[PDB]
Amino acid sequence: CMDILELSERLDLQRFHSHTLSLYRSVCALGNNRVAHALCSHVDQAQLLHALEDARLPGPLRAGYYDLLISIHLESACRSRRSMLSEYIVPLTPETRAITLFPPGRSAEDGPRRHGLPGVGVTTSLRPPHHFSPPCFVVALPAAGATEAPARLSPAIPLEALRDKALRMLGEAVRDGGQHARDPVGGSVEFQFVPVLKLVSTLLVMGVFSDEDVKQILKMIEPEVFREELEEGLLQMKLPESVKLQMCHLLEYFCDQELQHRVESLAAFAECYVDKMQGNQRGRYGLLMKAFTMSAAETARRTREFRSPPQEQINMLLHFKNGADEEECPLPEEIRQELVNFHQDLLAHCGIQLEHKPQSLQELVSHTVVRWAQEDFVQSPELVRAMFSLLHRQYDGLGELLRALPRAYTISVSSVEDTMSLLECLGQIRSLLIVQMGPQEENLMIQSIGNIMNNKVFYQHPNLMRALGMHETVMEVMVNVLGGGESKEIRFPKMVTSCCRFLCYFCRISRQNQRSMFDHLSYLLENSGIGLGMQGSTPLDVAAASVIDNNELALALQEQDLEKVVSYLAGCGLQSCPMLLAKGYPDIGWNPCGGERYLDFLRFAVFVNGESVEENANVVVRLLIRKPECFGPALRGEGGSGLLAAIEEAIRISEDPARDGPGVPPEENRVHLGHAIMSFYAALIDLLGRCAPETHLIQAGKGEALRIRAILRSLVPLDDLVGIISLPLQIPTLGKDGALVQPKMSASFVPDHKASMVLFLDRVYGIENQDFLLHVLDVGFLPDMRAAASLDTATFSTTEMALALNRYLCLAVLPLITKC
Amino acid sequence: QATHLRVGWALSEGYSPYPGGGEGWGGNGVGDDLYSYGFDGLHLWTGHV
Amino acid sequence: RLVYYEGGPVCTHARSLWRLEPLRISWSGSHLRWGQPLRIRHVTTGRYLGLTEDQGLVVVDASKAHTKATSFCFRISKEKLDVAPKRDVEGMGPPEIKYGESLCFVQHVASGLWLTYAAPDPKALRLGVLKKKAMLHQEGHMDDALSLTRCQQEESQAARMIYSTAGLYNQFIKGLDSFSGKPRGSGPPAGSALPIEGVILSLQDLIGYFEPPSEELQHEEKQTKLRSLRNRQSLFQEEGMLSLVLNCIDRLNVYTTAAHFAEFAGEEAAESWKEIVNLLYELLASLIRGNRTNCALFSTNLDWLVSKLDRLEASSGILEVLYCVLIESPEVLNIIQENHIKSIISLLDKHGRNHKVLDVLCSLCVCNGVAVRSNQDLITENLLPGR
Amino acid sequence: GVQVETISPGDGRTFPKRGQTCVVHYTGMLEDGKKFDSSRDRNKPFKFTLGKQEVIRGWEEGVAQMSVGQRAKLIISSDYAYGATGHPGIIPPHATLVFDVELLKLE
Amino acid sequence: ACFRMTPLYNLPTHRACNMFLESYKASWILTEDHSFEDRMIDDLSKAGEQEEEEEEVEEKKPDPLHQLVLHFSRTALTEKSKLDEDYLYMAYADIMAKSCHLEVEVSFEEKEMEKQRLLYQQSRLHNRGAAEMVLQMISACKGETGAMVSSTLKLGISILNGGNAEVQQKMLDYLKDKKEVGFFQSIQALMQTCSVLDLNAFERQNKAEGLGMVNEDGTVINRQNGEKVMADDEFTQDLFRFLQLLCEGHNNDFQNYLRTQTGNTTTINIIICTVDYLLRLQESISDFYWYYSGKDVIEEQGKRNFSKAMSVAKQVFNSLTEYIQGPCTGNQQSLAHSRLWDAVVGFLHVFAHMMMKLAQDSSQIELLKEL
Repeated sequence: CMDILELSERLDLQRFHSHTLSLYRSVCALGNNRVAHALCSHVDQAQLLHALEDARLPGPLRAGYYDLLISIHLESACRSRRSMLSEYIVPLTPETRAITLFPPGRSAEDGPRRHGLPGVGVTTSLRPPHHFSPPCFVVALPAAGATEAPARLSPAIPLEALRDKALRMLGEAVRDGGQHARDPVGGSVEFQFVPVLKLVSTLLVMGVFSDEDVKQILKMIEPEVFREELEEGLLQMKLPESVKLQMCHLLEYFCDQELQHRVESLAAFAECYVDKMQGNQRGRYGLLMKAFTMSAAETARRTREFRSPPQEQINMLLHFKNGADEEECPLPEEIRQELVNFHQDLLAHCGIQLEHKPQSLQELVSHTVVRWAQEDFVQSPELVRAMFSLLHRQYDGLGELLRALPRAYTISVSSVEDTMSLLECLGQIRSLLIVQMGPQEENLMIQSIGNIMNNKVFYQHPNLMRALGMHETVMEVMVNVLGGGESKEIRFPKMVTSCCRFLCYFCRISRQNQRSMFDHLSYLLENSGIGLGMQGSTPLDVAAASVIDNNELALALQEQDLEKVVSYLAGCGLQSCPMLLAKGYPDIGWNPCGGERYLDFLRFAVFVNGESVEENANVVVRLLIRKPECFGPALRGEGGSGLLAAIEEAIRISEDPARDGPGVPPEENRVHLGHAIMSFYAALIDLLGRCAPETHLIQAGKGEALRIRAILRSLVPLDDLVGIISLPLQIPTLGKDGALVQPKMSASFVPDHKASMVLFLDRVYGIENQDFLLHVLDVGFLPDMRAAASLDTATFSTTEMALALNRYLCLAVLPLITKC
Repeated sequence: QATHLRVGWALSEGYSPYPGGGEGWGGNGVGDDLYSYGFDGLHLWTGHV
Repeated sequence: RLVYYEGGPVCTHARSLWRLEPLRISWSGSHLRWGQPLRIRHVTTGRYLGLTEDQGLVVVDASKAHTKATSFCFRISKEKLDVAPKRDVEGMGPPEIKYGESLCFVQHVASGLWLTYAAPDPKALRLGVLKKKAMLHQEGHMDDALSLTRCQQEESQAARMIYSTAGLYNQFIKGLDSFSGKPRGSGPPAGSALPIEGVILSLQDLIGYFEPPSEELQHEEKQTKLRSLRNRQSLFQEEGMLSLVLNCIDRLNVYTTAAHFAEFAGEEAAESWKEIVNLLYELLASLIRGNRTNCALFSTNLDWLVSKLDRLEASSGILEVLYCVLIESPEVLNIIQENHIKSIISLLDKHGRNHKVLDVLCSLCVCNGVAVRSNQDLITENLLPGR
Repeated sequence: GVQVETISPGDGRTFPKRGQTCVVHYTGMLEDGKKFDSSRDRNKPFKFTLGKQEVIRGWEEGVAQMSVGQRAKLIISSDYAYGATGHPGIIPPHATLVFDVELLKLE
Repeated sequence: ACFRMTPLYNLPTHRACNMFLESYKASWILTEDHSFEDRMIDDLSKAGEQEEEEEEVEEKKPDPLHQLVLHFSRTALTEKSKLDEDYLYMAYADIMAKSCHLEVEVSFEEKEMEKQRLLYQQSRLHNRGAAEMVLQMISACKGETGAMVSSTLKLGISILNGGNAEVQQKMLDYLKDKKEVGFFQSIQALMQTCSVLDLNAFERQNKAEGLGMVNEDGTVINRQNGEKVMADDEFTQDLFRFLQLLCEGHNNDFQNYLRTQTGNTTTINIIICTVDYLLRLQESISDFYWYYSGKDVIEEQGKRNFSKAMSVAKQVFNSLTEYIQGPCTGNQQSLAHSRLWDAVVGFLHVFAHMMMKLAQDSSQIELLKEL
């Protein structure tokens, strides 16, 4: 062994050891808390703190050890806090109510020339706590298996000691820089300052520093601008560009703190003002009720406000910025004046209201940035961008608040715990965006998504969820894994299933959520090419949920998205499924399962709220006829066997083994091809029937509607529909010693296949002739009704086939007979 | 680190435990080379064993 | 040996570069005229477009490219204007054909057939085969005119360099295969002479060609040079020079040391074995450096690279190639395995303390802000606990 | 396993009992002599409760054998330690552990 | 619905707080007008203490505004597959564009002084390389429509307003020196992406508007969305205004360069691209006229779509006029041989029939005036 300080002259070992520290940082980088715990053995906190204190250490090793400390102990918490710092969830607590824009001061309580010290005071925005675990290497190794144990937390280091040490080091560095010594710590001013400033910035972002510590930091930055009622500060000390970048980071943190203070003060004023407004409106309603209000028109005009939606009431009540009479805006002068005074105070705080000394954070930042740019031609693009972003924020702080407000949200005290849990889960999900997905990350993501869905706040505050943007984060994870080896079958199928389920449920929660997920429809359709490997929810399911039963979104649907879906359908109808071929299924030439999935999406696209969307139906029909392979081999004109013949052939295939299955399973022998063909054809007929024009349009004699109906009639003959409806259905029967012989619904003709045909027959062909009604009733409906009635015994009543027959009747057949 | 205390004999030429790093993990005293022979209360030290 | 109409990135690749060669040697650079007989040459392959009695339109070799087979002409229209004669004129001559604007029909002067696209074959649409075979037909189609687009000087030079380098390296590979399995013992090399000097000079020239731009250059100039370098690397690897370099490396690696190579090739050839191997590795590194598409090619054959890391003739070059691949391609990182990580740690163990191996491990850990937890765990477990 | 050698004597009367918290300073080294853990480096005593299986069998039994105020060397075999799996990144698989353990007090 | 009565005072405090924040942002904070662009540009332009630095070097170090423009030029010049959206660049481009204000009968002196003031304001920018930055960003966008290219075009228009000859010469010199096809390729792509009147989108929007809301406004989306028809009319007008301002003042060098770029390996006929877009717009307008011919009166939505389409057409006509005026004989010949005549014929047909139809009714007097 030698003294590590010998590496100042032993350059080769110095380079190797610096790169070794870099390797430690890399192995524990981006949230590998277990590896950080492992490294805590190789480089203990005693070594790390001694390295922080050491002044004779070479510059590269000093920087490496500072960065190693940050990586091992602080990097993950810093990343999580930084990610959550952009959103402002402020609870309505007494601490929140106490917040004000300007500190209560002797010169003026509100709107003085004196801002409060940035980053000092009370902040109520919800940020999840920091979680650490002791670095102990004698504890029992968990008996749990792989991925069962919770993800390891970052190793713990004494934070109070660390913050005190960082402050002392920064003060010593400032003093030495003032002294202008010929031997700077680390061999250079950059090596002396950049590590200490990096540590201080990390601790500030983590929020460990107290109010006194922040005051000391601010005084180091500027003894004059930040003072309480030596001259050289950091911002005026002739620093290199890296140190200037670190100072820019510190100034960015303090500007962000000022913005957070503005947002919190706005939220508190909003609480007080809205309480006053609600009390006033209740009193006004009481006066209106107590008044006889003989004037019917006058009372109606008064009650229009109360009958208007609450958001409209708020807008009308606040619409007095330029003045308004009582009639236009029924708000009292005192209540108006309170808002006017708060607006004046907010403008003053933002600096909108308009000496060589800065005397404020904003003047300080602007003057410092301009002075740096004037003094030197900055050669660092990162430094240039940082200072100019700071300058832009400071010149337009009102725009900064305007852009920040969308992420602001107010919650009641009761919801604080659930919101904190949701923030924990969202932070885990966000952290999982910077790591290649594996089994453990998959398990963590699934657990986080499940916890978020179970969380109550996910229901009550969908606007908060959209502001947090967790839907985009979940989609980012899903699309990362989907693109990863896109041609190859996607790994981690269950995580994609969970993400698709979460997104579908998010769409179901609220209409605005549906719009937000619809905005990303084309991309979901892009990734929908590969599917059915999950056997659960899919990006195509997410796309369908993004538009289901939403007439506005269906109208907004794009023709190019429709063509993309139709092209996927054509491909499925032209080529067999590689997955089935690999499994060993017979090659039938086309892909009924994918065809059915895309047909279901097209059905959801065209049919909304029990009525057909004419535009989408026409577009879909035109695209399908343009690509005839979508209809399947049976309906293909040149050699098509016909719909009835195709259904009969599918029945024969289902009956015959080795033609519907591999015949060399997680669910019902995977897919039975006999059932799959019938399902595809039933879905196609259902989609066409839905695309069928409406009766009112037909009566109006719209040329487009008549043309579309004629096209559909040409595509689907009526005799084929009648015959398919007439096809017999296998029914349960007692056999052997009372043992029940039931058809396998997943592998045989089922009543839903007939229900699709009935829907098409009713919507397109319709029943208008008594002779035809009696014919169809005698041939196809009455036998099924009688079978359902005969299956009403105790033994057969609850059978799946009997229940399917009941659903088929009540949904398709009986309503048709009622109409006719 | 535990306090170091060893008593013994050493040879005039060869026993030069310069301060700082050295053989093993540093802190060289009596018995950390083959020129000294020390007793720490529980072990007999010589050759750094 | 067949010609197609294709519309992918081939419009930017060098495989679609043709050179117009008028039959006249003197004043061959004169302005091209309608009806002038000329030969169209494929730059990268050095083969001339022509007509054969057995396969119709094909690209024939220079030896077989006689005037009757390979003579073509550009014509304004498909009318029977061929009766009109024309005499060559000394000088640049009248400017007739214009880049881009002019639309011209290619006609075989001897047969008189027109260059057109063959009728699409069935099931090609479902295969997705965009390329459509081109063939000479008596009548042709209405949309047969071809637009002429000039290629940049760098592209033309790259195509010619690819042609020459492919010829040279194919000759080198053939020479090596000549004596691959024949032990010399004591006597003549027992094979065809190797183009050692030509290969060395070509490798040096190509390394200079692919030298990355200097850092000291201004940002705009550096960006332009980087664009040119990426384009040239893409051209070469599309034409397959990277695979050719890999084949040469395999043939040379078949021999463990210079004496082992001499046992089969002779002392004079063996004297340049280590130099050629090092130059080949340097050229591979230059080709792949900074090019994600080129680096991702090593995902399929990563073991090919890792297994060679212990070789002592070009250890630094192999490490440099691995470093470039890992820095650029995240797919390689995703496919890394414990055996590869242990091999890199064995490089640390056997070749001493080199910070470049540590850099390689750091690159393995994280790429483009995304961490490979499996790689981090494997590196930690296989390197740290030993101390 | 676990072997105990008394580096310094203790009171010799008070011994840990099940369900009683033990406070210790420990320095952990591999059988080769490489140090991998030490509570003195963190400057915070390690506290663990006997009978809760919070530490490995070697600690359980060895510390149960020690008396209050005693410093001892504990040699723990792989079976009585992390064993075949080991502690990835810290303890190599199948490693014997040597600990210098001082039992400060019982709470 | 009256019995429901949906009072605000009954709503929980937190929901009312959130709605109040939204309304206050929309009506009070957003409506507030703050003018800081000119002050910021002046402060950044000013360079201080230069006498104290005592720099005798011929090339004085760039002032902060110059450094900002150089940084954005560096970002544009950096090679990438796509131009990543940059809020800082968009904000600073907006600030620079607003710096050039372009602000009773004004006298000859007053007009000349206003022109000189605008020239000085545009000099503050194009002396720092703003024209080169604009060209570089337009090249970098690679034909992808978005806020980045919109801000770049707005800044270009701001610096080129009034036919700035110095800016025009700087842009020409930069383009001819670089000899890069990316700029005109991106311009052609942007024109191809520029949209026209869409009757299917109009019908879909009409059906959506016909669909109404029964729940609360604070609960429903309220069917408030960007117009589906002629959504990017502002961007189209900006593009064609930039191209017009290039040739403004009868700059024969642009009037020839836009038609043919000699130095470049490949050329793009921007004149013919403009003619093609005009033909597309004329066909769309003719279709929309045919849609409304049967109806007796055009409703307000139809009038609005007419106004947007005819504003875009007016801008395109002005662009063509500036292309050919001076006169530029090459551009004149190119347009004469282009498909401009078909567009003019279609426009004449639409003009006559719209004239008659809109004259039949008085409510359409403004639309008739614009036509």
